[PDB]
Amino acid sequence: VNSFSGYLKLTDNVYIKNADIVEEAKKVKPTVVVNAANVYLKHGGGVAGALNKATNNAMQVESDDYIATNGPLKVGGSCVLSGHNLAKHCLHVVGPNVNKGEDIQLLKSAYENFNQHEVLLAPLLSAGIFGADPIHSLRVCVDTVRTNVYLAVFDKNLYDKLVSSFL
Ligand SMILES: OC[C@H]1CN(c2ncnc3[nH]c4cc(F)ccc4c23)CC2(CCC2)O1
Repeated sequence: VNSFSGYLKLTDNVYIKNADIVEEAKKVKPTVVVNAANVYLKHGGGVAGALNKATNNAMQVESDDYIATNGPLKVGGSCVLSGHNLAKHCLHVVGPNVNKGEDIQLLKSAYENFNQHEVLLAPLLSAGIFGADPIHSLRVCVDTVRTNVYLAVFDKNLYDKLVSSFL
């Protein structure tokens, strides 16, 4: 039993809710919140900008030190950093950004990072300003992630389309 509330169950291990991931993280304090990161960990907008703003820019400060030491992530890759006031840990995952021309096949690799964590609160990778079809992202999630994932979808209209079209 865990503390996630109000989710619709899609499969054995995937759950979904119309929610603001920032507010959801603030209330649940999950072990892992996933950020929709880019390779430079520049958290300017979308989910990343919202999560970073909620940390009062501490996420960005930590991220800048990470990049200065380690260099950029790979598209499809991830790193574990602090969850600050939102979670124990933040798993920064880089899905492909269609608006930069990156290969959508890398979306499966991106979701594979979730399998290293037993339970996660996450957004749909490559959705929103990353330009992929969220219906496709949900399908890849369900077909790739085997650990327990709680998906937060900010847009109510999109949430209803994802549920109604789910096979
Ligand atoms: O940029 C659009 C991208 C963002 N995503 C999110 N998902 C879950 N929680 C979210 N909280 C936020 C707070 C923000 F200020 C900005 C974005 C989010 C967000 C999923 C979607 C939005 C509909 C599909 O796309």
